[PDB]
Amino acid sequence: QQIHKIRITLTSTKVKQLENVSANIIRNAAQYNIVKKGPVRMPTKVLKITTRKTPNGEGSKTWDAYEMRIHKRVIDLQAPASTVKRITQITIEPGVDVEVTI
Amino acid sequence: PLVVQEQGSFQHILRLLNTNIDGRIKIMYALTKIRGVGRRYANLVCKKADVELTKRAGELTQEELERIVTIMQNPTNYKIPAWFLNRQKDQVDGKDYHVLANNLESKLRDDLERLKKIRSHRGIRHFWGLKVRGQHTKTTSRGR
Amino acid sequence: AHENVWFSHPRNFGKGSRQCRHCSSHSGLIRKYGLDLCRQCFREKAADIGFNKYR
Amino acid sequence: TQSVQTFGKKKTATAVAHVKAGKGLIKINGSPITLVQPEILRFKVYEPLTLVGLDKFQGIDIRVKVTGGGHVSQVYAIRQAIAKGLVAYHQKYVDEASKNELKKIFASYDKTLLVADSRRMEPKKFGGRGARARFQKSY
Amino acid sequence: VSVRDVPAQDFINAYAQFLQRQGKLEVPGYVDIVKTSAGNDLPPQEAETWFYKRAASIARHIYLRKQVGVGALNKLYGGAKNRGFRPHKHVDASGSINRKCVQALQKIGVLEISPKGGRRISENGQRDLDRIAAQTLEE
Amino acid sequence: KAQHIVILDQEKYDRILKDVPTYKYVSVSVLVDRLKIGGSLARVALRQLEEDGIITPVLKHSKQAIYTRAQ
Amino acid sequence: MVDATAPKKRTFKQFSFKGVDLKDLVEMPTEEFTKLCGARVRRRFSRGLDSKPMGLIKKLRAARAATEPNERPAVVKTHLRNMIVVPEMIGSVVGVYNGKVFNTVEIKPEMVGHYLGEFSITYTPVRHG
RNA sequence: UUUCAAGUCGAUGGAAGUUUGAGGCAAUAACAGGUCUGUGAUGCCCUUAGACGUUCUGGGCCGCACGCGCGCUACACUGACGGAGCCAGCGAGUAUAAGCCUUGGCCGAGAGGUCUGGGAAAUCUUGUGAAACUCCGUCGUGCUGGGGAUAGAGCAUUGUAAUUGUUGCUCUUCAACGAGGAAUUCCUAGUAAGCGCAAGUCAUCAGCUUGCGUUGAUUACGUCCCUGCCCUUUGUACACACCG
Ligand SMILES: [Mg+2]
Ligand SMILES: [Mg+2]
Ligand SMILES: [Mg+2]
Ligand SMILES: [Mg+2]
Ligand SMILES: [Mg+2]
Ligand SMILES: [Mg+2]
Ligand SMILES: [Mg+2]
Ligand SMILES: [Mg+2]
Ligand SMILES: [Mg+2]
Ligand SMILES: [Mg+2]
Ligand SMILES: [Zn+2]
Repeated sequence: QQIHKIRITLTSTKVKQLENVSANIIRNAAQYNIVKKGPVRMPTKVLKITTRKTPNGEGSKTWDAYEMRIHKRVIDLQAPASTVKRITQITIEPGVDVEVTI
Repeated sequence: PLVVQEQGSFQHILRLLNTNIDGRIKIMYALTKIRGVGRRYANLVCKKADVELTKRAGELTQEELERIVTIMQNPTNYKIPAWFLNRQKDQVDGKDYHVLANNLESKLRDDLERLKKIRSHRGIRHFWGLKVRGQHTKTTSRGR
Repeated sequence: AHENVWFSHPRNFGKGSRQCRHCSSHSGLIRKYGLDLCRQCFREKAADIGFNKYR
Repeated sequence: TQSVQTFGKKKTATAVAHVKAGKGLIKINGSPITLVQPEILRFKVYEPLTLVGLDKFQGIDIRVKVTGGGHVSQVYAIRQAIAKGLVAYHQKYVDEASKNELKKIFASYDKTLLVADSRRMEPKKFGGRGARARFQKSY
Repeated sequence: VSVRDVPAQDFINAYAQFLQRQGKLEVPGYVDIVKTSAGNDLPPQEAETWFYKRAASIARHIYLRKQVGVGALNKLYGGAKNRGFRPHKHVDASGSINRKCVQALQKIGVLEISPKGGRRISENGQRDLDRIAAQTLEE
Repeated sequence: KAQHIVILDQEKYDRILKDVPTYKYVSVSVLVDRLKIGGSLARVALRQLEEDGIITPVLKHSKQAIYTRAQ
Repeated sequence: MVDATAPKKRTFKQFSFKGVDLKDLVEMPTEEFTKLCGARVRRRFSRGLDSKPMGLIKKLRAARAATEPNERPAVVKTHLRNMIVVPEMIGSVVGVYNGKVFNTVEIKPEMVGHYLGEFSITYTPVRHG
């Protein structure tokens, strides 16, 4: 449980906090002499829901088109597991959730 | 594989199973005039009888004509699949059959009274001449 | 006796097998992404859930 | 060695052309261009060849990989990748005087040899089966 | 010379002739009865040779790819079904015909069951197909 | 009213070899139009006449066969 | 057409269902009988018979045992009109709900293999004018 | 060209020169427009134990002398089949469940079955090897191999349950229709038209919608002649505003 190629997967709805955490981790992986791979921009997923405007069934056939973009980024680090987890607490953000896989 | 000629051997009108067949139609599609014989069925009896499909009806000799009517009357004896047959798992004797020109409407009729005699729902609507398989009749089938 | 008859008919894989989260309706349900919400309840909660109109 | 890699595009079809120094190998997805299946359009990919003269391809070999789009849309993507690859090779490994000469003949014949068509499919709008078409109205 | 250097349409007509003249391919007994797809309405018009030509297409199609399954072969040769009044739809081909061809072809050679699914082309499969390409283009 | 002939007798056969050469342009429809033979019979006649050298193939296609006289 | 044969013989006609005559038909277990009828019937018995069809057969059997001067075996009424007629229940009379009334049907031998509710139409026929 | 102004029309360059294409949002008031059949949103009236509450069983919403609207197949050869060639994009996907997408192998003419494995997903289904399309053949102007209703018999899937055939497959049966009166709809560029594919509904069922891509045009780029709306002037005994 020393050095470890560790993958961190980042998913969120908003890109500013995703890129701030991504850049902050990359920045912290720079002053610490840790070789890094990323961030990798995964193809964004557009969750689309198209309903009818009318609560009843009358009028011109008009539709709403709601959207929910999901952006996913993975960053590869070469560091021991204790080091990577404390970086996550440094760059904790309410919007972005974090999962760590070895 | 070339144009060939013949004289006096062509037969303009054939009579098979008491049905008149035009002799200048290709054999695979000429036999479809016989009721109970579709395009799919005519393709196989010609191939089981070693009658190449490139021949018109009148081109055939008597030996081939009897060989075809023999196969149609005895399909299972010539490796014709059961699922390929017209009337399989027959109602009365339970064997696989293929009814033909002067027999199809007889057993189709016998099926109708067999439906009407038991007074099934399907048999009643057949008597009225309406659709029996649940089709809507509100807005379709208004001719006479 | 009665307990074996009351509410005995199966209520799975049907439209009555599910209901709206909000109004417990059976018609116009949305099952995409496991929403399980009526189309009318979705509109009044879409902004809260995170669905916005862009195009 | 002297290798340049380019791409041409149509609606969705994209053909990636690799132009290396060699004997003049010109293949479509690993197959010679003499056997494109849109036979009626075989001269669309022959146009970038016969316009300049086959002598220009002696020193270069071209291998393209075309994916996406449709049968016709792939042909226009391929012919663009070939035309752009020849120009990009001259600009990098030959004098620019020759590159401007080649670019002149292609453009004077058909703009789509070098310039990608910007047309994309219009989105469909509700109330009709197409982008502009609408459901038949009744009174 | 390779398979990719010869037109596909007249290569299959040449490989079909060899497989029939070679005679070693085992032909199932229902080839004169069955239709290729549930979407088809009639059996093949080339009763004596259709199985050979289809096996030639399957062998040639597998040559250019990696671990294609038998389910994918049904989709490839399937077409639009003629639903009477309902709109047309794509329907897969018959499973037995495709599975029998590759199985018949496996003890005659050219293919074998590949790792991670599908059916690869055999060590000898490249050797004899590339041969057929050469005896295709001498005319 | 068509009633095109589908069986080739001898009177029409030598009439064909005497008339087809004296045509500016022969095709599947030309044989049907003027010789009163059927379309299928027209297709086999063209494929043999080319092998016998009387007819030169201008263009080859499944749906259209463009032929001309060879003299 | 080779010829035209028309012989036929009087083999002492008795009702037969798919090669099995009435004498043997009646004394078949329903497990054996279902093996020679249509696909829909064969699927239904493999899917498992719930208690309702099995309970009705027992009552239909008892109703026949009620009378032994050989007259009609009295009626058992039921809502389960998805019942498949079996040779065991030939001659019994059942009242099958059509939503409002108990339509009375007599199980003829030729009715076998059909749905029990198929002989009690659920709608009164339309009559214009 | 123009009041030399706002602008407009041509070229050149340009990826893009129609607001670059398309949408989302969208003013001041208003309609007795539609919904209390989306709401544990509601006021009032009715009912409230033989319920108009709720539940079980079965049927109906599909019922058929008829008129009308939104559509799908077609009336053939610029085509049907039979083989062969073989290219997209938008998306979705599960656990002790109550069962998701399902490749690959093995059975089956098919529909489909079975055994394993991958995927909570740019990883696997999936390059969704889609259909039109292209090539080579059969057909040959024929209600014909166009067209596939109607019906008989049989084989599977889902579901407690398929009868009033859920749907799929096999054989047979093969009807009107031979391009459609008066009228009337949509549409200006990757547009119209075809052509399929995905998502929604969904245990099963898409001739329906919402989108997506493949092939891909003719003809204006003008006017107020018809039709609708807006503005100005005008008349008014209307202002609950001509439904006066
Ligand atoms: Mg009755
Ligand atoms: Mg499959
Ligand atoms: Mg095909
Ligand atoms: Mg007689
Ligand atoms: Mg505009
Ligand atoms: Mg009920
Ligand atoms: Mg509408
Ligand atoms: Mg075709
Ligand atoms: Mg299931
Ligand atoms: Mg006006
Ligand atoms: Zn709701």
